[PDB]
Amino acid sequence: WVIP
Amino acid sequence: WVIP
Amino acid sequence: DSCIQFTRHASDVLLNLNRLRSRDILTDVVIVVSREQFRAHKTVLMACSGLFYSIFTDQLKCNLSVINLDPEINPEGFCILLDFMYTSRLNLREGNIMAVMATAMYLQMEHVVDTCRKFIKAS
Amino acid sequence: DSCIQFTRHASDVLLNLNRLRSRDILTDVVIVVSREQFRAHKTVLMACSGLFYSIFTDQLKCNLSVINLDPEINPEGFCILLDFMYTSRLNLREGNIMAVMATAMYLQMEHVVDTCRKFIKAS
Ligand SMILES: CN(C)c1ncc(Cl)c(Nc2ccc3c(c2)CC(=O)N3)n1
Ligand SMILES: CN(C)c1ncc(Cl)c(Nc2ccc3c(c2)CC(=O)N3)n1
Ligand SMILES: [Cl-]
Ligand SMILES: [Cl-]
Repeated sequence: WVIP
Repeated sequence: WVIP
Repeated sequence: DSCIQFTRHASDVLLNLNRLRSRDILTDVVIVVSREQFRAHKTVLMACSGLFYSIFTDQLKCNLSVINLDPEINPEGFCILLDFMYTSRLNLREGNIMAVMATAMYLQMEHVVDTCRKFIKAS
Repeated sequence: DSCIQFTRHASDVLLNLNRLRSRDILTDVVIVVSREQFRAHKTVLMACSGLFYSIFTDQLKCNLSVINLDPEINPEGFCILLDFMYTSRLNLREGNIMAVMATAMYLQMEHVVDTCRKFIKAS
């Protein structure tokens, strides 16, 4: 999971 | 396009 | 093999499937959650959820145009998860995280359940 | 928005759609190319091809279970492109590149046409  |  | 690969292809496919969903093109099922109705593509639901995969591989249920979820399922939690299925983006907030995790456990979306558990553990 | 994103989601969705194709699950169309028949999902075809997007948004053609391509289309070129649609992988070889480029131009798959032009220019 990432900060888009 | 890339070499997978 | 000796294939070449187009990096953005999967993301572009998903973006177009979401465009079809927003315009209600070739949607073949309505998911009923309490009073709320959500139109979608059976194949996308199966690709994202262990529960929908089980439902639509069943010889009788594969032909249903309407699926009613368990009355305990919250419509907002479902809406957030449906948006994730079509975009890879999860709108996870303090006020919705419990409803999102419970809906993801019911839908059998392992990666969503994993990030909810981690975010709850941190707080 | 304040969303989080799962990097592998789009690729995982496409991998599952290809698994459904290989098992012939919820395929809703047969594409006829000369004598050869190819089963697929209308939504995936539309998401990948400008030609299928035009065909299946048409109020009459959207309901067809069989689509016949132009007799000039080579079945091998089509098979390679169908595999690309479901995997992001293109089996481009010296012996098939002309048939692949011609099929991609007909199907309106701009990124495939672009890599074929570049590979031809190099040789
Ligand atoms: C497991 N299998 C062969 C398969 N083939 C095709 C599809 Cl569409 C599919 N989808 C599916 C099944 C289980 C789960 C998911 C999708 C997401 C998840 O967390 N569990 N799973
Ligand atoms: C252009 N548009 C709004 C849109 N919405 C939904 C879909 Cl499924 C779609 N697909 C499509 C159209 C044109 C082209 C492609 C897909 C691939 C391409 O090279 N050209 N295009
Ligand atoms: Cl997931
Ligand atoms: Cl393309």
